[PDB]
Amino acid sequence: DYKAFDPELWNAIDAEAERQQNNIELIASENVVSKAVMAAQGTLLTNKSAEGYPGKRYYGGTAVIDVVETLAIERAKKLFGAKFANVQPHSGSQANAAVYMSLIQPGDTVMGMDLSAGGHLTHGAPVSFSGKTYNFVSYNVDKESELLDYDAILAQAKEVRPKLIVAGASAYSRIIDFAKFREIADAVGAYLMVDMAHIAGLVASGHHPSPVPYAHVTTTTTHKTLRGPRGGLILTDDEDIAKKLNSAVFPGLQGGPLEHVIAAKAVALKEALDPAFKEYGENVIKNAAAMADVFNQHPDFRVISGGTNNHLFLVDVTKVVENGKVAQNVLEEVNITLNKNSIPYEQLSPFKTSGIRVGSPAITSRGMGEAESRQIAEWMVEALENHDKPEVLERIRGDVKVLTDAFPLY
Amino acid sequence: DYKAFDPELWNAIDAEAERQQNNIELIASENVVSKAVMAAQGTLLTNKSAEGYPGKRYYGGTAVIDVVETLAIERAKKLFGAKFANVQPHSGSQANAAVYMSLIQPGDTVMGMDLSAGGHLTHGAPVSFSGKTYNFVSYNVDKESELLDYDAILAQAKEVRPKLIVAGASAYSRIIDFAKFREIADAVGAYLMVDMAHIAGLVASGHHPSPVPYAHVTTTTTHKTLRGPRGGLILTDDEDIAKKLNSAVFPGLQGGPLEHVIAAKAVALKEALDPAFKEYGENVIKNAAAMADVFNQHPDFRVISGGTNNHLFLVDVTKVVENGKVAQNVLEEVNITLNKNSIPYEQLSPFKTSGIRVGSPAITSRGMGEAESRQIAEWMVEALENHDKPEVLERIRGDVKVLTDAFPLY
Ligand SMILES: *[C@H](N[C@H](C(=O)O)[C@@H](C)O)c1c(COP(=O)(O)O)cnc(C)c1O
Ligand SMILES: *[C@H](N[C@H](C(=O)O)[C@@H](C)O)c1c(COP(=O)(O)O)cnc(C)c1O
Ligand code: NA
Repeated sequence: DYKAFDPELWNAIDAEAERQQNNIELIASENVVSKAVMAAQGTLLTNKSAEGYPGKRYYGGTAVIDVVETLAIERAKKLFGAKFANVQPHSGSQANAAVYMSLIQPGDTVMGMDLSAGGHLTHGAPVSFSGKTYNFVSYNVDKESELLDYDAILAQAKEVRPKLIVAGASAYSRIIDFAKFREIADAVGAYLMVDMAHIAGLVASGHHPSPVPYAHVTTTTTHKTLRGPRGGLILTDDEDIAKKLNSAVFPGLQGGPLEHVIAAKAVALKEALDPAFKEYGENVIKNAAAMADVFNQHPDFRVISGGTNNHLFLVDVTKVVENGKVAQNVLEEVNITLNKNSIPYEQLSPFKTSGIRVGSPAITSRGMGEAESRQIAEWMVEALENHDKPEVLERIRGDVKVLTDAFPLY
Repeated sequence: DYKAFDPELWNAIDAEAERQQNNIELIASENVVSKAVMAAQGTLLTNKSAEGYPGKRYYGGTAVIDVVETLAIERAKKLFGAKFANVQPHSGSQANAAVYMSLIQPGDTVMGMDLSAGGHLTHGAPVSFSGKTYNFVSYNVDKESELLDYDAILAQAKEVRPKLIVAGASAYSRIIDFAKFREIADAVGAYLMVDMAHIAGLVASGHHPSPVPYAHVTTTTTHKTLRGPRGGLILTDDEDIAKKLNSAVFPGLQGGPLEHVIAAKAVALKEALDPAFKEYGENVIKNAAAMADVFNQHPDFRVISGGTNNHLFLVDVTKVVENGKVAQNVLEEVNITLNKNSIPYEQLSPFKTSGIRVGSPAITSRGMGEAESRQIAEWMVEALENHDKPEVLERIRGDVKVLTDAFPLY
């Protein structure tokens, strides 16, 4: 029994297992993976150096590795309807770096969604390799509707003439029109890359239209709504782009891939291919709308864009508490975790923000329904309204514990 | 029961466990990690997004994650004697990229060891981001001795004027003088980076001199001789460099770290801090030298630099078989896996090579000693000498199964 050797590490792991059980997880990026996904990434596949690609490895004794990686590739292709897939990127960020490396050059102009409106760090932040290598120029949402305006974006693309347009977001509640993004790209001879990290599970379940037919390349995390292990994935229908993508991932950016994690990708993709996964996506949408509807109806809260068609939404909380940061800290005291989040045209410090971001996937994976989602959102309103009344927080904490005890994590 | 849901995947994982058991693994980069290491990266730590650093995370619910990551940081600093450690890099390649991003700017001149004498792809290959982003100039070993010639490297550095010198290798058998590399760097006003991936377990065991007091920045994999999970690690004594490295890893190059893998790093680093790790390192050295001695004494084979003072060595096989690829294929027939390898000043195609690379770490971790290591190298000589006699290969394959049955993998 190995755990007696290292009690400080194994006690910390027991403490994190207890924190996840005793926590209402509303961070829109989080999920609860299956025991099968965890077991695959705890295998002796970690021992094998798999530099290269199936049948084209730097080393031998890789014929079983090749079967595992090919299952992950074949499942990604089947699940997303893509002719090519690369399952080696270590993360979403590495996936994105490989696509930029394949399609554009340093100094090339790129349009990505503004970081205040849900663009990722890797879509042009100045502190990211993305903004350091490439000239990123943001598009935003409409100032009043807080929706993407495909006319304003086309007009801006004709001025900017980007080599590449990046679509996809971390904090956008509405359906992104990939057919329109491809039209905008075509009108200026740009590539279109879609980073579907937040929405890949909903793409896989049928609850969000797929970018895969419209983007020259689609990137995603295997984690978030897809409910996989942490890692990246790249999809394309173009055979010449596929060759470039493969070279960019290895030996361009990475070395040996994590074949234990790729086994876990292959596990998670077979789960998403199952009819049960459609049911998962349905509850994800229902649960998110139920929570959004509680803030919509309360007069002291505005849901950004007025609602959600996906797993998440933002709330301006500044009427009820000073900033998103305070909202986060308060809800932490009743064992509800979400994050402070900038809202569109954020006016406060990015360290404070006006917003909270809420998602349904993790509570949905714990088997919660619209009733429990509505209930969680009522608790959130009540904790924020009573942020200075310690014995009200005390009481919500107790009510939360009855709910978590009722929906065991594992 | 989860295995019943996906037999194709779980059959392949069971087959890799049995393949690792029934094969003699001599790939110098491979090892057999502990049950504790595999179990740690199979935990529900994969469900927690930990963007940022301990005490300074993007999201809440990270209090326990911070204890796990801080354990990995403190155990790295203690084991390698460094004032700072970063345990987030997904891989050795991502570690190296963050160091270049910290110390130099695109187009700067870098010296790195020649890919034929053991330099990694990330040490300037033109197919790597390293050779595409930076102006790499390679240094070699001496043609006659096959040893690093620190006077010749000094004279080249004074001509080339690098901003950065990278030392460390994947096919060099002799003790590196890190004090000499830092004297060379200081003589030309360059940074010294040491990638100690191959030798890190021998630096930990006390069998190889540490680069940590001499390199501005030390990179490593947590896998290979250190016997950790697949990932990377960065060390420095310089507080200003540490702040740059941290910002380069995240948000510079990566997003969210793999905290389940970081738990596994913490497990491995505590294993390497144990007095039994010194005995491992001693057996690694003795077992590699017992294999090298078989090839040294045999007239048809030559060991690159005449032997080894670490875990690996290279053998020119071209008097017995056409090329290293042939030698790798023949040994695979008798369930011995190693890799063809370029030898210094390699004349054949890089796809063929003159050489094989042999390491001791995997067989040492299985409990094998010097008598087993010698028997293994006698079987390699016999199989290469008798490559065209199927009845000989059949017999060695049967003798190899008696040896693997006697030293079970787990
Ligand atoms: C995930 N980013 C999440 C989010 O949900 O806000 C937080 C953790 O930043 C993400 C990624 C992540 O790539 P990683 O695996 O390197 O961390 C990439 N792309 C998008 C769109 C995204 O939401
Ligand atoms: C590992 N290179 C080895 C080798 O043994 O030849 C094989 C596995 O390519 C290695 C790395 C690898 O980084 P990774 O985690 O990105 O694959 C980095 N640096 C050195 C010196 C090294 O040997
Ligand atoms: Na190592």
